[PDB]
Amino acid sequence: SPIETVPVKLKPGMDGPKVKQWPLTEEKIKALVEICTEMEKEGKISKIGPENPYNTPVFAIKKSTKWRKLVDFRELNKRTQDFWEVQLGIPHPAGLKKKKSVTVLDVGDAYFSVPLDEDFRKYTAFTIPSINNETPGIRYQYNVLPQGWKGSPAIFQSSMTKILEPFKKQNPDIVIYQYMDDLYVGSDLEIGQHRTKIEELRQHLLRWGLTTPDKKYELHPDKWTVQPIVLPEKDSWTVNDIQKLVGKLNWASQIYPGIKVRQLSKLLRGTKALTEVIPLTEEAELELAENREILKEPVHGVYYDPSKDLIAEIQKQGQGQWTYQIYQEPFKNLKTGKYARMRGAHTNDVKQLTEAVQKITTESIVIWGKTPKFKLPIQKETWETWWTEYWQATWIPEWEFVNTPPLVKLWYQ
Amino acid sequence: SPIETVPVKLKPGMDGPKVKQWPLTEEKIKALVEICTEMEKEGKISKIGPENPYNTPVFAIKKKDSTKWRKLVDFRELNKRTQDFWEVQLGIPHPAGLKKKKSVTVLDVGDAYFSVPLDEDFRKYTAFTIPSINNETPGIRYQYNVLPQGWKGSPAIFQSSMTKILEPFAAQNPDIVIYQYMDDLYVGSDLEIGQHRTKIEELRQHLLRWGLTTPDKKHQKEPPFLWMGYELHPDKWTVQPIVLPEKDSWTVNDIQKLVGKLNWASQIYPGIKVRQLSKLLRGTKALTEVIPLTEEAELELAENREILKEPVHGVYYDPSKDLIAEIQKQGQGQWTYQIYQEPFKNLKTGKYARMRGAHTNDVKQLTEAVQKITTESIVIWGKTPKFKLPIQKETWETWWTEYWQATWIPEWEFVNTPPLVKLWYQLEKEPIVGAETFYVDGAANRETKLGKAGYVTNKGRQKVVPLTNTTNQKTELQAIYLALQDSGLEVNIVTDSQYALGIIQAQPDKSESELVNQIIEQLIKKEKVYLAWVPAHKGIGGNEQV
Ligand SMILES: N#Cc1cc2c(Oc3ccc(F)cc3OCCn3ccc(=O)[nH]c3=O)cc(F)cn2c1
Repeated sequence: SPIETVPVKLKPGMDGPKVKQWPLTEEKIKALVEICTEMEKEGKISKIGPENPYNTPVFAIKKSTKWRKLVDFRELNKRTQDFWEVQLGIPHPAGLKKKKSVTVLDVGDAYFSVPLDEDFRKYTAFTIPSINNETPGIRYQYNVLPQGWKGSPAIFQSSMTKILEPFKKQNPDIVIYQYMDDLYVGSDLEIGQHRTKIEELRQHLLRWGLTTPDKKYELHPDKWTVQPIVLPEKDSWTVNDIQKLVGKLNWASQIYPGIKVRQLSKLLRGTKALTEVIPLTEEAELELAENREILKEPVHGVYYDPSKDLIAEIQKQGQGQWTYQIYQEPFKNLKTGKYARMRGAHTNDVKQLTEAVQKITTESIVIWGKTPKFKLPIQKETWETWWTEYWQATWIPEWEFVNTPPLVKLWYQ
Repeated sequence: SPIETVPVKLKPGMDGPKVKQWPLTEEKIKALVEICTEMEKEGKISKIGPENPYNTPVFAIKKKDSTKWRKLVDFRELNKRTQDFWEVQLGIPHPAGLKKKKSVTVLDVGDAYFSVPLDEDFRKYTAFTIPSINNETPGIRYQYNVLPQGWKGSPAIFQSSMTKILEPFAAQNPDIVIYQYMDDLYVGSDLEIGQHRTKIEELRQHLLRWGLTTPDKKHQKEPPFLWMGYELHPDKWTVQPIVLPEKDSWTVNDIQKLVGKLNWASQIYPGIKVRQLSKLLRGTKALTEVIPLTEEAELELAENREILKEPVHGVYYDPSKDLIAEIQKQGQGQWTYQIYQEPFKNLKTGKYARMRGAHTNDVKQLTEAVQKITTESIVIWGKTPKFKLPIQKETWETWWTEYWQATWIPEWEFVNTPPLVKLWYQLEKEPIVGAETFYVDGAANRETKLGKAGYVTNKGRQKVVPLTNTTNQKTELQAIYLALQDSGLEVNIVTDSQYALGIIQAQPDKSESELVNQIIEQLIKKEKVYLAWVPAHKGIGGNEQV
């Protein structure tokens, strides 16, 4: 106890989180018991009685070949951080998304030193489940700053600034942003000098008592932009190809209202066979090429509204390819991309969507400083079973599950 | 006193109950003093003075064999004001997840709640007064020194107390297994029957040292073990005998009880179906309305009676043996499965019916069934089973590659047991060269409910059929069905409806709509079908009428 605990107070008129515990594998339950038993000896967590009605989910991820414990503090965050982002919030630099290389460093070990406010410890309660409802479960609560809770970096913020101050003086062109458990370090240096300066920061933090398990994940934010909608270009065109072209250009009119399709729809008068090859007129080629360059320029009036939340839609494209869009209001995409994992006998759908969500969330953290809510194309119960299998991040974004994706599949590739 | 109390607070910004009671005649007043004095001697309650405390209504009532009275305190207003506690174990353990032990012992603790003390700084809120006949004689005030019967935090505190009491015993006896459930204890071990009886007696004397009584008379229970509607035999488990009543008139209440026993019997009795009887309960508008039966419901109930006629049992879990699950289709959007480790012995069975939506194919329903079994296995056994599925590998590999959603199925081997699961038709990905192109369209007036559906082909063939009592969605599906009727084995269809296309591209196998079913039949009878889409009012090649 270096200094008296920072008093944590929830927003007035709101009770703590009471979330259910999803059933876990016997393998995962045994891992959590070993971790929590060690955390109990080291004074981090302590068992609680029945007068603690709150609960918070706890899972087991693979960090590596050893088990790592991940807590779903999403509900406690919205019950504390929404009032704590105003009080001890961390500002987000808008220049981090402009560097050439951004490395992520896990600094979640620092919170294990700071004590947690005794009155607030009852809200960090979590339960290790039992198989077949044999025992009522093992209920712990946190005595130190817990990982995954957004209040721990806000409390440790002043401590983090002091440690990073000498490094910032030696490197005034390096951007360092902290999000919960991760230290985003971006620079414009060469790849060799970047990893050298990253190692210097690793050795700098390590010699100040801040251990970071990264003894052998870099990004490049200058390549993250709204991808342009490409129109197919074939040597010849048939009735069916022009139908898919006008239908796609009509859907694009909701985004670019300066698109005309009267000359493309006049090339086919009607009652023609689908496989009938139809050459284009000059005004059809003029209207086509005119609608190509207007589709290769970004939209007008598309800005980020901090008051509104971020929304990310993902859709399956097959052959290990996934496309996504990030917006706040419909058809106002702030950022679009396409995630692609190497196919083979080493991958499946759920693994690809999981890594895609983690890649999108990391991009949204760097660009805007907050995570989006995902509209996932997967069955709810299915995703809630296997999402921890391939999850490597230390945070958990919000998500909901959709069931009716239209013909958009072809329109976004 | 040796049992450490649990600190209980009132809800933030609240105060104890100040309700008072003056009814209940003089006959039961002295009948309640007979109980209050013996409870005061045992330290369960203590008289409190005129310190202006709180109060709570307390009632009295007899029962059958009236030699034993009953004191019933109504803590309804108090439970609204006390804090919230960690919820007691909601789900009971399932017998199919239990392991085989040579000996099993059951012990129920008498006066369980009155054996655990109450927090001292909270006992003042549980006060109550026995009314005297108002001859200006005052009322006798009491308050509880233990967990009150019917109080909000009594079950959760007693469970925490019982668990702590078992800790110094389970530490010296790791070979025996003690299950905990409400006021009962289910001890079991592989110890020899001689030393097992001694371990039970040692545990009884241990619990008695903390003030917990245990049946010394005989041994209380024998291997039948009627527990929570189950039969727990030393080498098998089954549900308690199911009784299906027979009536001429059936009400909504009885049909709810009927599907309740049927769903309960579906744990081990394989083949139970409840689709038709639940279709009767689709009408939520009633309490005791006489709902008439259907012909399909009477037949389905007759099939359930034939299954319940022959008793079938289940077995316990052996972790050394693998966990297997096998699924079969019943043909009405219903599915059935069995979880087992041995060929002739089942751990438990179950069924899955898709009552969500109206259009779905068998491959999707098979996936959702595997999901339900996967969750149930992680709950009951903590692992996931190996699946034997009646579906070719090329079948499922083609479906998930085409399906817009993300799916995942664990290690599964193909079992060749009809009816197998297979896509009955696949639409062409590219337009068919040399096939007649149908430009279909359907419209309807929502007020008159009289629409029309037709088509125009590239060969100069046109047709318009009038429709009565339909909607715009029905006409658009009717227009596509009309093209399939009047076309060869290869046909190209072009529609302007995003609705009718999404229903077809889902490739469903069955549906309640006979129109969609006949569309499915046409799509199977064809050889190659390519269905394209164009915007509704762009005048590309579509001809529509208003
Ligand atoms: N009434 C009641 C009652 C008793 C139990 C219960 O007892 C058990 C405790 C520990 C164990 F390792 C196995 C147990 O039961 C397996 C079945 N069994 C029965 C008799 C026999 O001789 N052998 C045998 O295997 C477990 C539970 F979850 C609920 N219970 C309700």
